Amino acid sequence: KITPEELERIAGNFKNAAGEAQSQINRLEGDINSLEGQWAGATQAKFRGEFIQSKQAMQQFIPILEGISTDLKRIADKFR
Amino acid sequence: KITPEELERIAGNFKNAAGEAQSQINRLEGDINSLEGQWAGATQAKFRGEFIQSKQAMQQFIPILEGISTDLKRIADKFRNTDNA
Repeated sequence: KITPEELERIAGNFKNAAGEAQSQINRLEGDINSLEGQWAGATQAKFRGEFIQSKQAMQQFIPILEGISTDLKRIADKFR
Repeated sequence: KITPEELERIAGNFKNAAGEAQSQINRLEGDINSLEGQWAGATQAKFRGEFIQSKQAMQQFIPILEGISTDLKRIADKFRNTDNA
């Protein structure tokens, strides 16, 4: 019942979901980077909360992505 | 106590984790695409297990990735809102 054509469409949907995650990481890292020279005084206090949020999100999501990539790697490796 | 420098290192590790996932889906999709020309003449039953497994893997992770991307978007949006206030 499953055809490679169906799997192709699904793979594109995955590429898009992963790409959207990449986009938001890049956006967040850009925001963080924009503060590099400015982390002092009122700026520190202003963005402290966002920094706490960012650490907690990124640190927790790294291993989820690693599990995903490892799973796909194994599937691709064994794909006959 | 969190600094932009600490966050940058974490962010790079996260970019890499996401990039690696993109790399592996590209590998798998290349494998899938390469099967299309021979599909009509294949013993298709021999592919069923790996097709079911790969379909499950790809589909199941989509809402998880969407949850992650939405979560990050919300933080980036707050950044924008805070900065604009």
